[PDB]
Amino acid sequence: CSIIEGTGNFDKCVSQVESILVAPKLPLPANIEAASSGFESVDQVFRFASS
Amino acid sequence: EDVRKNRLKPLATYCSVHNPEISFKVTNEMQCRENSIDPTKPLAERMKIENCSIIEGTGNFDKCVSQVESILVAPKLPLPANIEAASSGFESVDQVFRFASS
Repeated sequence: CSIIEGTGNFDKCVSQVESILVAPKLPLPANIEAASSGFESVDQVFRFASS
Repeated sequence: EDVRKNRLKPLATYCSVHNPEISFKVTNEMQCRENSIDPTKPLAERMKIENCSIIEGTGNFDKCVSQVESILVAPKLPLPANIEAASSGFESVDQVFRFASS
């Protein structure tokens, strides 16, 4: 990769943030503190605990 | 033959795809699969030792040590339901003395 080009597609930007940062396959590195409390990712927070 | 009076029952009940700790957490699913337990398959199939009818004793102690070592003491992934140990910084029994000694 040499250059990053902006496409400005918001719907594709949401779906990517979702799969990469919000709900990934494995938890994001150095998150053992979150995993110990019972949450691997951001999506798991509201699926297990709601208020 | 009693399913409850079987030593695998708590591990096979935990290692279930219907348990939110496996269906949502891939790390825990891989831990179960490493111990041959398939969480997708039914409970009877989970506790079942596939293609095995009789267990024969060979009495080899050195071979018995190397197996307990690779299976229970120092496995590839941590043994299922050990998030409490992993949080303190220990995946397995071998890691205890490699990180902390007294």
